[PDB]
Amino acid sequence: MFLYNLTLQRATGISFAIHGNFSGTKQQEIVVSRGKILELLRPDPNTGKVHTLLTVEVFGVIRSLMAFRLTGGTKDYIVVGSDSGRIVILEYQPSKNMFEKIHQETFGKSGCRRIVPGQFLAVDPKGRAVMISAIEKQKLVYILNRDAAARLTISSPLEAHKANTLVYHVVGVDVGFENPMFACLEMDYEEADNDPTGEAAANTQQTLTFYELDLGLNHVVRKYSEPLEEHGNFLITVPGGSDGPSGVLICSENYITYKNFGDQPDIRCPIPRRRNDLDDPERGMIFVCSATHKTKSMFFFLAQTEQGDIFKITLETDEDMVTEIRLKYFDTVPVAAAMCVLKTGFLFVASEFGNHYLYQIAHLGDDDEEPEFSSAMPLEDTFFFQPRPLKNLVLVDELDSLSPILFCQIADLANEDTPQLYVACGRGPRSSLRVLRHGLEVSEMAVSELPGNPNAVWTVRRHIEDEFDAYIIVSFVNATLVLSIGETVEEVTDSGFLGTTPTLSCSLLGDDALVQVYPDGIRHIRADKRVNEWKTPGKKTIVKCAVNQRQVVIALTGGELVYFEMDPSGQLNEYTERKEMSADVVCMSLANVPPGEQRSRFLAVGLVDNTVRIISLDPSDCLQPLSMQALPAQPESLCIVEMFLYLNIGLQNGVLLRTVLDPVTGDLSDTRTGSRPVKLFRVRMQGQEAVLAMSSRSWLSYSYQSRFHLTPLSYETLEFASGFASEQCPEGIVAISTNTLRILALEKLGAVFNQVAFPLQYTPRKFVIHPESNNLIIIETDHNAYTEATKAQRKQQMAEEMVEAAGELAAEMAAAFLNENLPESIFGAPKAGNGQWASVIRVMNPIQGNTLDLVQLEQNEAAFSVAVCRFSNTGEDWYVLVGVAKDLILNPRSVAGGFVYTYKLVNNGEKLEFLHKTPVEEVPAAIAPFQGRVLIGVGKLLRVYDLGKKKLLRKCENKHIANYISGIQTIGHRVIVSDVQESFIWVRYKRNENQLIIFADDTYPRWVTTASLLDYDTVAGADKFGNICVVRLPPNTNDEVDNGASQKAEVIMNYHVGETVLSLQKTTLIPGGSESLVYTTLSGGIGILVPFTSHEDHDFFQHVEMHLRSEHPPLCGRDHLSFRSYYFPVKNVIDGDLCEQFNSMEPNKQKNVSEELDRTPPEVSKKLEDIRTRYAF
Amino acid sequence: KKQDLDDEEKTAKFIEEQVRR
Amino acid sequence: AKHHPDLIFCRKQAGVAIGRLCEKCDGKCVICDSYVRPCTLVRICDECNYGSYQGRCVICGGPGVSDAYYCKECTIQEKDRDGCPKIVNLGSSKTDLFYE
RNA sequence: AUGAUGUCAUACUUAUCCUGUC
Repeated sequence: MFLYNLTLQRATGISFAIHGNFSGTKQQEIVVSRGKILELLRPDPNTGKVHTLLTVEVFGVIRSLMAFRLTGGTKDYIVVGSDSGRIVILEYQPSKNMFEKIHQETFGKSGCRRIVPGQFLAVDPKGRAVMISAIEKQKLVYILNRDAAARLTISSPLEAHKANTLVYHVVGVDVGFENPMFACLEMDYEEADNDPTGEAAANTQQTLTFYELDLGLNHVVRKYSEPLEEHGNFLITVPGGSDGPSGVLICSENYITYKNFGDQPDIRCPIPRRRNDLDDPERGMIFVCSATHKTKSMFFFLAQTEQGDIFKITLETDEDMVTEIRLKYFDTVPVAAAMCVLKTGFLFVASEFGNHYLYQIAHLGDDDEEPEFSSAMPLEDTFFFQPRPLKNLVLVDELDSLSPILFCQIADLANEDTPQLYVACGRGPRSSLRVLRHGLEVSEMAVSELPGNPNAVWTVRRHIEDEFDAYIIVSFVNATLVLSIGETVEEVTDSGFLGTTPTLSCSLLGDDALVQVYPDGIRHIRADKRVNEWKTPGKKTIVKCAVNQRQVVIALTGGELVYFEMDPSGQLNEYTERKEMSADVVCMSLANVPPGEQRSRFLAVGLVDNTVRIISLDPSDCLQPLSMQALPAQPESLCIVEMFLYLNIGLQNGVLLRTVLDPVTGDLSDTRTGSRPVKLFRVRMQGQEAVLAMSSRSWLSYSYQSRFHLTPLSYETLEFASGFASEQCPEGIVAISTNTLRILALEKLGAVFNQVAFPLQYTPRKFVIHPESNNLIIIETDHNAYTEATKAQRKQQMAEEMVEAAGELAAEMAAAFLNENLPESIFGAPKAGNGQWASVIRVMNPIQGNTLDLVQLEQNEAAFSVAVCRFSNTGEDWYVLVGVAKDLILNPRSVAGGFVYTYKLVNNGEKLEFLHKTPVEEVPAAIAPFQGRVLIGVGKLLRVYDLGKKKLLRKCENKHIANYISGIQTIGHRVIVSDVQESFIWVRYKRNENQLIIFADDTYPRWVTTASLLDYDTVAGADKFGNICVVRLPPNTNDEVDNGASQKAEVIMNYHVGETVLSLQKTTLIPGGSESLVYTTLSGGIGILVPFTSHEDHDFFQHVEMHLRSEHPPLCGRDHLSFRSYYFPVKNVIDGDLCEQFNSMEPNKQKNVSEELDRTPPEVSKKLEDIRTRYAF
Repeated sequence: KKQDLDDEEKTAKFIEEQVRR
Repeated sequence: AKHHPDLIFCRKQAGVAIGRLCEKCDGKCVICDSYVRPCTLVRICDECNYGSYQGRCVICGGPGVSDAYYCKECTIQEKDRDGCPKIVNLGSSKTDLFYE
């Protein structure tokens, strides 16, 4: 079983985000750091949207991302700290749309070790040196200096290790071109490890040590060091030198203390909290992230707290020292992992969970009534900051991507044939039920019904220099309608077309002249009021036409071709010859003229005899055949386009065949576009020439980084389409529907999979699909939370305690506190507690966004498993059994008891009625039907329970589990239970004696998170360490039986995906293709594993991967085999993402790899695209 | 490779047909 | 190595000085002491290459001509990411051979 | 009947090494 892993949707969760002039121009870029891929974003200052400029997979876990620039430079570098033992300096090359590695020096071994540097990386603000240190006992500082040819060069690194010392966070000090210092939070654990009494473990606070790097001595030494009052989580580098005083702000729990080095006194300020907070008072408050905005006049800081309270941090200072720290709450934001303050009022909010946000710095945060707690302001009591809406920034854009690794069910719940990916993703109040469909979002800007039966649509501008269209032509069956698009589009008659007849084509020939194509003749309309007519010769009529930028080809009846040439004086000149064809013309195509050239060379003409022929339009070989190509069906439409150009041709059936643009016909490709005639329409998508198909599904083909990408439209089918450009619609497409006109536009680039999210209340765990009701039953449970009735009781207790102060008693803040309900999705969820939880069961229809029913659990109730099936003792009534736990949290708090509630699923799965709630001694984490009964796994006890009138009667029990049953997949004959730290084992259930016997086990333990049965003896399971494994039972294993087990199961496939997988499903993503092992990720990524059908193709893919591992190394300095062999060694796994870089790599290296593979680079591209077309959308 | 390639083309056929459905 | 089990390496901090190999010890690896599969170049320490200590061989210690490289078997075994393997000590080798 | 220390040959390995000098 040789498989081939492929990525369908990249990871959208960002772990780090930097801002600066990475492109070397005045525009600032946003370098985002995903899980296993690097991303370069460029926000539009006019449009307010963030576009992905580049996206490259680093094939490794990047743990640090920082930017730096030398003195007097104009471009910011990119320092990337990954899990490898090498430091990589990257320099994005715009003149190539790729990140060029400047330097790469190895420092240690691979892996996320404690003694391996790469976890922390600080850069100097002057760009003189960079410091990379590990979590403990390792620290290195390399010097960066420019060469004579302005090239960045690195020197030998300086070792600065310290034994038995742990580093929390490091940051470089802002020095005015002096000796650079690197401040970091240190903690000596030597005394705590040599004291069994535990006295040395207590009273051991963190010590802020500032290590200075002597440039004259070429060595670093710990110059300054001072202990702190409390433990710190992160630091904030204050700019010094000419702009502000030097120093750093140390963030801590409920306190902030900026303590500069030297004679500067320590000034501390407590963290302000929200007024009348519903959270627990015993829990502290720390900062989550911090942003710095530096200007020539002054500088400010923006740090978000644990509740997402973004406060505007300001520091009053004297001539040489700091006076006080004045903080003020700017607005309210979600929990963001990184914040980037850009120029011209732009704030990028990269959320740690859920969709991201990009608030633009609107207000300065000052000049308001908001109370700004100063550092000098004494308090013995913390400035209770009020939760005021962010009235200083405006979300310019949102990157709501993936970061869940929760649950996903890929099924065709809708009426369409293509299955949708119903994936519940989110965290707490930001959770949502997103149904992902592979398509494209169409934004209908205008829609108006059209009389009669329209057959075509056209849009021609007034001038060649005009940036927008001016005339819109609608061709009916017996006439033609022309409209003028000036933001008030109505019926127009003075255009000069005189549409009393249906029109075949309408475009602009000259710079300001128009050309209309009719079967009764040709009509030329210049800039002035002049009509140049050209009637058809004889009684024949024009069947088809082909217009261009400087060419006009027309086809009459009987295969009579007529060529018209555009004179440089502005007139049209007909050809001196008429070429005849062997059959009638059914399709004609004319490519656009180049800006350098004056005319097009190739002209495609489709015949009725199922054959395509190319005709040269040069004056040397005009009306001469160039290349012929047979077609399996009658052609319907043809269109040639650039990106290196290819000519597409659509047939009358649901299939189309394309060919390259050359003097001879080269490679060919085809796909089932169908039960509809495939028409070809040219469009402008993202500033590039794209093709728009007209069939039962409207697919838009567009190339993306030397790789084609064609997704269908998520709308109704259309008959004709044309590109549109106006002031209201800058980039749109006018599509003609059945007796209706619709002006749509494709704003979002949803080529991967478009999603529609239905929001939930808490973090979901698993979802169940009802067979008869066709609905979704998802349970949303989250720890450290309270229920709705518990929150209402806490609010009532707070309102009772607020009136207990007896303040003149006469002040009623309860009417403003209890009535005002703050949104948990926007202003954060006020939830706390150690053992408290909040579970909620809700049944919602997948077609709509509303929920049919909702069931709230108890206060200390937390559901972990859910199943919906029927009982053998009962009739056809589907029962929904959901197991919950009582008093649970983490490993320190041992689980108390458990319960299993039963639902009736009344009104054909529209309402749930609680029948019984059977308790349990252990927490149930497994519920699955098995031969009319329900298998209940509570802890390490696997019990088979039956349906009872009072409680679930357990008919069987099995205590052979190692630690705890985490998952259970039941085959028709056997049962496969998945342990927590042990690998899954196969167990046979005897129906005669009601005794479950384990007949197979595994030899290697793995922290399994999800699994799926591939066959009767082969099972594939995920790993918590970011790997994927597939175990197959041996054929000599005896299921009838009575270190741990005798029969062992061999692992036939193992591959480290690098992301936490929690959902696996083997199904067909597209009808007609092959089924693949589609897997989800916790970082918002979707992947698919496809098995190899041919041994020669598998060997070719293995040779291509072996060539690519030597020709294109990863940018993170790690090895591909070492990344694939992180947890388990690779066995029959081919990474298609590394093979996809052959089109993005160098052309000479691609030609060398193709010569080593004895093929062509387009042949290798076609062989790579064939597996994707066979296995994916 | 070539013989397989002949087969490969057929393989493509199935997927294309699937798309049509 | 092979040629000498009592020899000790320098294992100092890695600098920017590229290592070199003598004409008598050309092609031989430093750690693996092999002749095939060169994958990574040899980097010398800063104190090991200064003045008259520059341009000398790492293993042989004589006049270096060509640049030395590490074996691919030592590169895949992470034996090349250690310190500078400059031969500092010289014991039980080329001592009694000078007398004869 | 192993094992022990012991004076004394004999094979084997290290791709061991022969122009080194003030």
